[PDB]
Amino acid sequence: ATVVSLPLPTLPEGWAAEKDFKAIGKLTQEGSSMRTLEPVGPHFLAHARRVR
Amino acid sequence: APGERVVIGITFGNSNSSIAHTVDDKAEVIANEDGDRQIPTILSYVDGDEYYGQQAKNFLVRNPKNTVAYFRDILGQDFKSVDPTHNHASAHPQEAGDNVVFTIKDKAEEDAEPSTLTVSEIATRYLRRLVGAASEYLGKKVTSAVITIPTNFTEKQKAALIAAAAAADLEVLQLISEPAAAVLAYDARPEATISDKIIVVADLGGSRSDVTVLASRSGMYTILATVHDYEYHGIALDKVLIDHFSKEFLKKNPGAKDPRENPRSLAKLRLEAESTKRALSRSTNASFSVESLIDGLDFASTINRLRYETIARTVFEGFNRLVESAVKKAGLDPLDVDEVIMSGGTSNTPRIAANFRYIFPESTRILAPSTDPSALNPSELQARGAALQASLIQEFETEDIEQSTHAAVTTMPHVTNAIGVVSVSEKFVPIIAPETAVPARRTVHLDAPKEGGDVLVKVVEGSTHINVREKVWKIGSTLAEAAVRGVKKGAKVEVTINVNTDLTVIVTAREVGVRGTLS
Ligand SMILES: Nc1ncnc2c1ncn2[C@@H]1O[C@H](COP(=O)(O)OP(=O)(O)OP(=O)(O)O)[C@@H](O)[C@H]1O
Ligand SMILES: [Mg+2]
Repeated sequence: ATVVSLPLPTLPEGWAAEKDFKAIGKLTQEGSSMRTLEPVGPHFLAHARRVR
Repeated sequence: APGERVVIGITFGNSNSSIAHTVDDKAEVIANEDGDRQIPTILSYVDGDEYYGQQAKNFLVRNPKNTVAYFRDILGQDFKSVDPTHNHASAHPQEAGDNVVFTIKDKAEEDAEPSTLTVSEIATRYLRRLVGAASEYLGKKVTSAVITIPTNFTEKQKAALIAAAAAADLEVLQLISEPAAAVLAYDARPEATISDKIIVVADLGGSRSDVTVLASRSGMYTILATVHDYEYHGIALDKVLIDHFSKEFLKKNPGAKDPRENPRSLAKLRLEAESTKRALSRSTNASFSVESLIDGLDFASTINRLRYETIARTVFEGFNRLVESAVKKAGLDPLDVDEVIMSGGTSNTPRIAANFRYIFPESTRILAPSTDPSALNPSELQARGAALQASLIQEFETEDIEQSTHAAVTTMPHVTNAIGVVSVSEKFVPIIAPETAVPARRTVHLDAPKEGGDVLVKVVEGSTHINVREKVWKIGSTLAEAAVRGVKKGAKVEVTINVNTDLTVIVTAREVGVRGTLS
């Protein structure tokens, strides 16, 4: 978990939402791309283990 | 059988080969009978005796027509695709049927017909010696192996290599790319730290050079671009020394014949030029001498590293252009690169590492013996990675390994832009790096406001932009807005982003909770 020495914005007055969360955007298929991994390393074998 | 395999890692190159295994989960490269860990990929026959490695390399002067070299890339190729340039000083590859063959005298009798051997047969005989050296050192019979291959190995070449190894009684568990093995050699060390890096692997070899740009997220590698070059390499470096000392020879001995025109003299020049070249990687001065070079004349001279780097500058700038080409080919900038791993025998040159340091910013880590204290021998990276991969899969069934490599497992969506949170002061903080294969999860800890209280977690998209040069982030479309109530003064706010295979984004911002989902 990366520690970053930067401050978060103070919440403006009069802002609220259901459970303090507001969904604005989402990811699209245009925002991604199908790439191929190298079948190498323990972390890939763990991924291949989960997929099977 | 899976439970009773004796596995090793093999690197099988045009110039050299190497073998490695793992002791206590650490890769170690094996030396063969000659004490070599970089074993020349050369086969030679004298009086019916088979020689390989350095002993075979020594016969390139006296016994060229019965020596086979530079045949790795010839495997699984049609004859029309063969480049015989580097074979000219040994057994020529010729066309026989639909196979590439070499004609050599491998029988003992002096009046015996020379044998005609396919390149696959040459590879098999060579792999027997490599495995044989590994088995002798291990005290056990090696049965299986992981072998590295270039990224432009055709499927026909992959089959030929597997078939050649099978004829050598060697089971190939998996073929992995040469760059990914180099990355694994570092990442699979105990002291290594997994983290998102854009990695450039510069594989500087003898007859070829390959530069590969990879995105490394979550301990998994994705190749973004790759370039190949057959003009700038270690052989080209041998040539600048051959030309340098031959002109000194012709000046010292007026009227004598040019040693480059005599094949026997030129062979002696190659062996000594490569030896002088390697010495210039360990010392600032190296000697160059050949007893009876031509016309019975001896020659002895010297050269310092400074003079070598000057006459070899054209080849060195070829290595620079290769690396800049690959980074540009991936749509990246040198400011986008985090690590530059230098691989291959030519990557031992101190000046090449210093040149790459000038190409990339100081934040980029140059993994070379002369530019980083934690670097590994550039000639051992591929063999170490193959041994590390072999030890991981040595208990797998053959069916499990094959399925683990099918497109359904290797292919998955990579997020193009970054996913992060907006920081304001009275700046974009990246959480999910660009080109991250999903599923993936990252977490950051940010500072709260001066006193805090209600604080806004604004999750947005991000893109890198170069300003004239400096890399900055540009905030794009906004994804979500969450709130944390009553944050302490000076406390840190933890923000987590999770992307699923479905491309669904789950957001969590609990300080040490609020949760939200973007379908
Ligand atoms: N210490 C050193 N300093 C400089 N160059 C070296 C050193 N050691 C080896 N080389 C060079 O590296 C080249 C071989 O590198 P490597 O063994 O990675 O090639 P390969 O992959 O086996 O062959 P190819 O690149 O033809 O497939 C040779 O040209 C050799 O002269
Ligand atoms: Mg190589």
